Amino acid sequence: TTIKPSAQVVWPIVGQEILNGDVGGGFQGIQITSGLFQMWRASGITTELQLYVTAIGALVMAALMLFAGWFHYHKAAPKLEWFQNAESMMNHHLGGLFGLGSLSWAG
Amino acid sequence: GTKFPKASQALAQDPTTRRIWYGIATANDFETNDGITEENLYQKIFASHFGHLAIIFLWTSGNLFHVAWQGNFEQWVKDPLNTRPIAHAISDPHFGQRAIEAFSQAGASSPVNISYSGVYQWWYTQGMRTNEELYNGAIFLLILSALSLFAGWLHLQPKFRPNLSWFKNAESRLNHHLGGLFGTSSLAWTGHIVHVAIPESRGQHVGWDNFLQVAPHPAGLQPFFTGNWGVYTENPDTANHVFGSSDGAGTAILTFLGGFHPQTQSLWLTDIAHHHLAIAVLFIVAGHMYGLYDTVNNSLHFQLGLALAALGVITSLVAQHMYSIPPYAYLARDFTTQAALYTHHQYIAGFLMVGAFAHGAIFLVRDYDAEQNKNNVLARIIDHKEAIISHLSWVSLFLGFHTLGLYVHNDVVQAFGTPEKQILIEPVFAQWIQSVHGKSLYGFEVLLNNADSITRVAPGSAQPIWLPGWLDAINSGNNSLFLTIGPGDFLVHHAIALGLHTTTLILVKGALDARGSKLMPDKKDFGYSFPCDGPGRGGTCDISAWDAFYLAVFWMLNTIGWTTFYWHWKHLGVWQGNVAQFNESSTYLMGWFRDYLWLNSSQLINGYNPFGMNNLSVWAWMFLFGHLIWATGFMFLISWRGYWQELIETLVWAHERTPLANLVRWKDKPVALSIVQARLVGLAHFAVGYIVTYAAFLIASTASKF
Amino acid sequence: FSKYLSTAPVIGTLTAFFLAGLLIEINRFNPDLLVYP
Amino acid sequence: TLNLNAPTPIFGGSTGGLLRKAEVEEFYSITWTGKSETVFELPTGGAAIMRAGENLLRLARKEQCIALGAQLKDKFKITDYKIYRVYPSGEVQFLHPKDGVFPEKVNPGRVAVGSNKRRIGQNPDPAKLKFKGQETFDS
Amino acid sequence: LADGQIFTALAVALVPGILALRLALELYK
Amino acid sequence: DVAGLIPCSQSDAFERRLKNTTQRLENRLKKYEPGSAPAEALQKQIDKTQQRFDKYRNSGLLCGADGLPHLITDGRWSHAGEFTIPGLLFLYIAGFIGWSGRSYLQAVAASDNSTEKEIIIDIPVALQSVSKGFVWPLAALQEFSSGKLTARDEEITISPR
Amino acid sequence: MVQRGSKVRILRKESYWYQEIGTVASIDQSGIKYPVIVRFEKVNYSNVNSNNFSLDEVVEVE
Amino acid sequence: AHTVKIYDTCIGCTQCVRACPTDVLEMVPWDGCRANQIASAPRTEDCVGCKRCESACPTDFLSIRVYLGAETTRSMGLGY
Amino acid sequence: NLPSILVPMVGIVLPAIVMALLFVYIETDE
Ligand code: CLA
Ligand code: CLA
Ligand code: CLA
Ligand code: CLA
Ligand SMILES: CC1=C(/C=C/C(C)=C/C=C/C(C)=C\C=C\C=C(C)\C=C\C=C(C)\C=C\C2=C(C)CCCC2(C)C)C(C)(C)CCC1
Ligand code: SF4
Repeated sequence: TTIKPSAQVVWPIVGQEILNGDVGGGFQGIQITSGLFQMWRASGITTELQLYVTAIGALVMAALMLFAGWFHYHKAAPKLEWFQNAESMMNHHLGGLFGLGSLSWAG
Repeated sequence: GTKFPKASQALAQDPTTRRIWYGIATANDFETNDGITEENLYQKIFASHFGHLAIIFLWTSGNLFHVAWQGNFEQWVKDPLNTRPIAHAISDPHFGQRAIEAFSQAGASSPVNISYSGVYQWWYTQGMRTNEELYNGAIFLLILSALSLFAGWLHLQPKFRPNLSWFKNAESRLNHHLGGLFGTSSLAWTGHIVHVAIPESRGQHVGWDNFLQVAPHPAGLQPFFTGNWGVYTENPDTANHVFGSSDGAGTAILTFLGGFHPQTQSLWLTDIAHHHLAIAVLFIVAGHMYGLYDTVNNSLHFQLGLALAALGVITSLVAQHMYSIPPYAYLARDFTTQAALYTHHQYIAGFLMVGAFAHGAIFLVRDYDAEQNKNNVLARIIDHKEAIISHLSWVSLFLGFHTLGLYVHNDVVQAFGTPEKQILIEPVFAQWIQSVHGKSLYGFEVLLNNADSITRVAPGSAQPIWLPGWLDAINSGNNSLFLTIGPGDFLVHHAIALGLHTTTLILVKGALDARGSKLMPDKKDFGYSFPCDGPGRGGTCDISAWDAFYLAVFWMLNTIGWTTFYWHWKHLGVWQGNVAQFNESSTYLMGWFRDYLWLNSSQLINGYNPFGMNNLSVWAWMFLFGHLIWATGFMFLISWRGYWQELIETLVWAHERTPLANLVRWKDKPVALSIVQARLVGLAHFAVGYIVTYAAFLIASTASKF
Repeated sequence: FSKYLSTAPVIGTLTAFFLAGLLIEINRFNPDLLVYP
Repeated sequence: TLNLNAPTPIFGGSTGGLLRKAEVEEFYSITWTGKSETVFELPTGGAAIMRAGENLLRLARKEQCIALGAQLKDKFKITDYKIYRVYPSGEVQFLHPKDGVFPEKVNPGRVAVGSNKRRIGQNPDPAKLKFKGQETFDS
Repeated sequence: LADGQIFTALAVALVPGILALRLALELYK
Repeated sequence: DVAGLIPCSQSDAFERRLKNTTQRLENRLKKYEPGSAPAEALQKQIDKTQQRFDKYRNSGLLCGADGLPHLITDGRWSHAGEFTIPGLLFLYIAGFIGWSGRSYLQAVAASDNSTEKEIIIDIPVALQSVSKGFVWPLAALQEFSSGKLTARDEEITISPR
Repeated sequence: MVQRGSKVRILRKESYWYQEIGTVASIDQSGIKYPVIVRFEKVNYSNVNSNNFSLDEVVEVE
Repeated sequence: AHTVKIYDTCIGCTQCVRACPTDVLEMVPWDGCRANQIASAPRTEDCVGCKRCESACPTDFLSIRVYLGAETTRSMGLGY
Repeated sequence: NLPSILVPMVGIVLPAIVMALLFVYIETDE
């Protein structure tokens, strides 16, 4: 309640280190309005070690998506009829992406 | 098909709504009428001028009549310091009971408007004291308008129609206007001041009923012919003198005191009299004196553009000299009308100057004959036209990048808690001039600040007697005669400079490219105003000379805005005796946003609210009114014809297919506004809104705190 | 790829990254330079 | 001639077509032979079906008849479209092709209307033609 | 002012009122 | 004292710009722990103001009524560091950027495909131009005297008149 | 007399390449007006590099 | 209606003629050579003023020029 | 008193007359 949600410490240069304001506790930074502190508290995160691996886990997921984009155009590109399968794509995103995504997040 | 418009048969055959709009626009454009010969053209101009003159006469008769009938001139004359001048009565049936109690101000029993035109302070100085002298002015101007209206009709009758040669007889006109119109009128105005203005300022009433009996000077008109002119510089008025009475009054009628009367904080009437007498002599002598100059004489647009430029320059001059050198009694004391008078005349001046270049561009497309114009100043400016435009482009860019850059620099540095890091340049060249004129504040100590300098001593004839009166006023911190300036004034002056150069650039490039450019080599064949030349050749929107004026109207408003924004905020501190607010906040733009616009809009924005309403509800409504019509102009400027023409087609369809409405029909087919029309309509809304918004704020913000 | 680095946006960004970071390091060791002493 | 009446295509629609201007002055008609039963976009909305025909369509502007006539030559390669403009409440029969040959092709017997025997830089100044009945572009 | 001076001024203003109509219908022709 | 401006070492208002600045930060330091990381962040911030003001007193700047340093551009040699000395410092760097890109485009235009060499930057030709840009006040003088700095107005493309 | 491949400068004031240097593509060997086809390195607003001129609008800068 | 003039710099490319949406222009035999063709404007009463013709002309500065004039039902492109 | 009579004449009645006079003048024809 009292301590305001803050990130983004600003470097000690020409005077923009006045943006690192008295935000709460023993910290000086920019008070953020993104809701990430209330979102991570709802997710259960209590230490910054759990925030650290999620940042590493997002970078390997970024490289996995970047590898999948290279692979599915340069190396193994689907045909036109694989894209026009709308009924299988509706089946899979409803069950897998939306169903198991809300099943496992409930887990 | 139809008779309207009479002036243009091709518009008259247009079956759409465009006909009416264009028939209104192409109406006072006499040159483009059907069958209009050169001789017929000039006679129409002349007569139109009489009509305009009459309107001017009727207008100032209406200001006299309404003041005499519904003002408080007689009450004001008694105590100019505390009486609020009344413009006219308020008769708006939509008012309620509490709103009538709010506008029943200035000690009146009816709702009325507090005047801000300064007419009370102008009429007072001339010698008017009672309402009956005001009414006598209104009836006289009614006759002069009727004399103007009859004359216009008269000089249109066969036996009295001036010949073509008479209108183009240039040398005769300069002699008669400088001699008569300027000279003898100025001489006559000297007559009014010594015989009426000066007597009424000394408590003696002089009117038509007695002026032939009383003398303006104890033993006047024998020294005038015998050369003893110095007797009229006898005992002036003392510093103790109270304007409008005989206590401390002198008898001089022509003097050279200089400075301002200590009570009214304005020029001495006797000093104004000598000025006009001298000016009269100059014009009467100059009036006995009377290729490029022939092309001035055959083009009405060239003359008008120069006459607009000449009027535009001196319109700015009137504004600059009236705030620093107050010429009307108690006009320096009423701060709101001094704010109104500077802003009003500066905006007019901006329109005239922009208009001057507009009619100049019209001359180049419709009147400039390039074969009959070779190897002279005109055809040489077109010859290196790209050099002139490119340099004008550079100065604008130069001025702009750096003035905005310093403001952005200061803003950041002030935002970060370090005001000491700002870049503040002292206006040393300007502060030098003030010391050259006598301001002993900066201590530069050369010319009229140096007490032994030749300009103050003048050992040739011992002339320099204007110096005592002038130096007292320029050194006392009680007026606006060469106001103290600092870093804030430096930046704005370059912003104003940026505005004057960029506005001139748009107008100069438009005029010099009016006849043609690479994107449109035959531009002159399409006239001053045409939509464009289609999407070909890359795109040609806003390629006509008219469109260049159109873009320049945005820059002048911005320029005159920065001028008026500066004048108002600076004087605001000066009038409150707390000059520190402007001096420290004007060097960064957040100061102009927090301490000028937001701060001074506190009362204005509260003219009416959920708890009541005060005497500023009108200005508060107008303020919102201005914002809405400003923003309405953006609609025509951003959205173009095509969207609307297709939308209108669905409305035509809908009307024709709906019973009980189908039954009736339009006589003119509905169509979207034209390409040129929309620019004009958008700009007109924008600029009416621009001025109406600032007028509401300027008047209400200053009248609230004084 | 070195041919790609000579193309105008990427060669116009890293020198804009260099000319910025020059002024970032200059204002870091030498702060508050209004005038030449 | 116009061969009115001819079978209008099987359409049934278009709010956006042929309103009160048509009954007072100057509506237009385009007549072609469609050698199939295909669907084609209209200038108003899009479908009708082209008849075997003798096909005929009444349109509002001459613009829409060439914009439809460009579609029959592009998509369906039937270049025998014949636009018209009607009798008493209209003006002039047989608008296109006026010489029987398409206007992009040269045909002997046509006359040069609207020609100028100069360039545009050789056009005189508007000040030279001030207060006169002559035009700056006309020869 | 007086009440009779007002109606005197509206009596004078017909002379510009007619002469403007006489000029404007002459400027139209 | 050129416009009524006392120097900043003698300005009593410039000293009070120091007094409220360090009072706004020592009150900002009163709530933190003395050994913490925001403690040394404000103490390094306070000492940046002390190196700000003590630089501005000894530099010979002119403080007005508000207490801020003002710059005097009429250029005098007692106040040359405000505008005159950084003015010559700007023009060399700005002329180096100008004469490099002008000489680069002249070298590029006399080639096969000059248009692609505005997209791709030839690092030999660009480094050849920055060698010609360091000597721009000497190179432009002989380019102007020999007459190949400018073209005549019959060689430039020009609108119809 | 201007041959093909020669460098000219254009005297036509309404052209985009007025007072600019171009090279001739070809000369038409008949009595057609404006036979001199000059090809330019600069494109105009219609992005075309060629135009027809007469002999009076070209010179022999070489 | 609008006026459409054709200047003597025409190279008979037919591009303008094939750009016009209302069939205002056509190619006609030239007598200066009896070999080439020049553009013409025999139906200017149907010209809407779109300027598609000029945008198709290849010559450096137009051989066909459209000067917008008096507007009519046909020229305003009204279906009503 | 005369304000109460005149400002609905030139505010309501007289603009209704001149708009009536200008509208018939526009849509007349020969
Ligand atoms: C344009 C880019 C953009 C950006 C930068 C943001 C930024 C943010 N979003 Mg928002 N979001 C966006 C677009 C964007 N949003 C759009 C278009 C939608 C509608 C689909 C959302 C829906 C959304 C929700 C529901 C939530 C956020 C939240 C947030 C904040 C936390 C970041 C986070 O990782 O939460 C991670 C996201 C969650 C924890 C919630 C995800 C639950 C949703 C329902 C999953 C839906 C996924 C599915 C594929 C999309 C629907 C497809 C369907 C139409 C077929 C952050 C401010 C969160 C917040 O408010 O923080 C306090 C939050 O709860 N966003
Ligand atoms: C419901 C909105 C509304 C309306 C209809 C009015 C109406 C009026 N107010 Mg206003 N007023 C209003 C709201 C309104 N008020 C509000 C909210 C306030 C703030 C509380 C005021 C404060 C106020 C003040 C202080 C005064 C008025 C006055 C007036 C009267 C002006 C009489 C006049 O000369 O008109 C004639 C109108 C004009 C001369 C301007 C119109 C110019 C036109 C539109 C420009 C275009 C001309 C062009 C050629 C068009 C052709 C016209 C042709 C066909 C005739 C009129 C009755 C004044 C008054 O009492 O006068 C006796 C006055 O002094 N009002
Ligand atoms: C005394 C000086 C003077 C004279 C004699 C003229 C005369 C002329 N000008 Mg010029 N001009 C002038 C000054 C002058 N102007 C100024 C000061 C400017 C800058 C604004 C211009 C800029 C200019 C341009 C760009 C053009 C002219 C044109 C013309 C010609 C036709 C005007 C016409 O019929 O428009 C018709 C009149 C109107 C459409 C007036 C309606 C617009 C007004 C401003 C609306 C006002 C808004 C509203 C009523 C406000 C109400 C208040 C609100 C709160 C409700 C005519 C020769 C035109 C021309 O082609 O010349 C050959 C032309 O294109 N003038
Ligand atoms: C500038 C001229 C002007 C004047 C003098 C007025 C005056 C009036 N308006 Mg306003 N009004 C105006 C312009 C004007 N309006 C404009 C431009 C708008 C658009 C913004 C409005 C929008 C507006 C609305 C929405 C309303 C008014 C109302 C009123 C009346 C309030 C007091 C009242 O009801 O008395 C009590 C007296 C009566 C109710 C009867 C008075 C006489 C009536 C109007 C006519 C009687 C018929 C008569 C025999 C013949 C008709 C006259 C006609 C042919 C000229 C007052 C008479 C209110 C009203 O009552 O409307 C009628 C009202 O609701 N006005
Ligand atoms: C000193 C001073 C000052 C003054 C200033 C002045 C007054 C100046 C002027 C100036 C001027 C009046 C100038 C002129 C010029 C002109 C010209 C004519 C120029 C030209 C140029 C050129 C030609 C360029 C070139 C180049 C180079 C060199 C390099 C780069 C590139 C380029 C190309 C850009 C002041 C007060 C501010 C301050 C103090 C100091
Ligand atoms: S319609 Fe608009 S976009 Fe098209 S040429 Fe005219 S101004 Fe330009």
